Amino acid sequence: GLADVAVLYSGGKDSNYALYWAIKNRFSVKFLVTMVSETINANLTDLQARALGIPLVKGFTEVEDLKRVLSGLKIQGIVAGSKYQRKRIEKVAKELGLEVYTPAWGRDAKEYMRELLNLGFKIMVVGVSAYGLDESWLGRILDESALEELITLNEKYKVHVAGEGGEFETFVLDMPLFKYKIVVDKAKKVPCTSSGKLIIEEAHLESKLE
Amino acid sequence: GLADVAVLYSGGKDSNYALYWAIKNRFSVKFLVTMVSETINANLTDLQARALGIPLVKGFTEVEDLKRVLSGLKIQGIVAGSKYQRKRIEKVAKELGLEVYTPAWGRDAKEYMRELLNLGFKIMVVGVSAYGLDESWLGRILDESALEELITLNEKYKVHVAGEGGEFETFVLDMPLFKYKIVVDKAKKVPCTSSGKLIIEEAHLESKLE
Repeated sequence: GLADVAVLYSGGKDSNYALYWAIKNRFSVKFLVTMVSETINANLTDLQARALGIPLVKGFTEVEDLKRVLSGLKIQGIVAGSKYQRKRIEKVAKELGLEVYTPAWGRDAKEYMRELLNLGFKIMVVGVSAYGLDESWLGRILDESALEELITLNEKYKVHVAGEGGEFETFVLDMPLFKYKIVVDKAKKVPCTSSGKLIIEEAHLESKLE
Repeated sequence: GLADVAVLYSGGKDSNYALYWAIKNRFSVKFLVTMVSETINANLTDLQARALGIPLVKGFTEVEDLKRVLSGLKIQGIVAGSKYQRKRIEKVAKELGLEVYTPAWGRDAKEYMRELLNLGFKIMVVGVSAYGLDESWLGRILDESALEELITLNEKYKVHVAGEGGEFETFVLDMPLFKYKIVVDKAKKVPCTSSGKLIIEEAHLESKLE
């Protein structure tokens, strides 16, 4: 009634952490909200929404568009997953008279990443844009072993261990809240620079006993 | 402000007609709502939502689930596309204190279908479940020629010219309101009975100059 909120869901580790945080903090998540600007590679959050059972609202566009979509939802606040993007979301939250939560902000990278692993988050690298991360990273799962490598790479090339700054993009395949697990069947990964993306061609949900 | 509504969108001719009717009647369509029960063949309405530019809300399940999703939207009514399904939607509309519009109801089949053609609706048969409609129908576009055949088939096997009763299912590829046209690139159509479905494997949007 007064704990009603929408979660800004991009399908990555931060969107999913913001979702987990919201539920564990007694918030009532009415909707996951994803914005799309001008295949299953585009409906990945849909796949996750199904696994979650939480209604997904999709808007199309970039700031005004989001505001307009949120304004049509009966919520008291929104949970968000750059450093100024924060204020851009606080701007719309204030203009719409909504509370804004950013559970994933000043958290220490190393600690943050370790917490996602203990919580049972299964994360896959879907994009890389940093020197010291060849295409080999595209498609790998982030486990304790992977985190250690990111820590090392950090102590050399100073790459953020949480991908902060476009270092790398992620997609959550599984989490305690997912009623279903996501499995990637076909993927195409596409270097002078250090730009690279993983295109999920085929994927499906597998029932979990929870 | 008081003309705010959601459209029950299944992606067929009736959902799209209900959308067209709503817009032309000065209604403010805040959301298209699709329910999914337990590839692009599942996100077809997403493809249409993109072509339309109208936010799409997806719920998961069947009547309670819909009610719960609608209750989280700031709308004054809903526009709907069996004969008792009507009352099932009027039931949730009343319980949620919302107006209910069914622009596609007592309309004469022949007239209705002819009106969709003049309005510029490009419709493809995606399912068939009636004697007198072999697999050949699966995937064909409904033009004046096709309507005439449905009229003939009606004057013989008495098959509804609008598919009323599971006769056939449809998917709108284009309409005056679509900013983009939908094109099917790959499709797989799957007879002792008369059951048959068309599975759209690959499709894309092509820009329109409007």
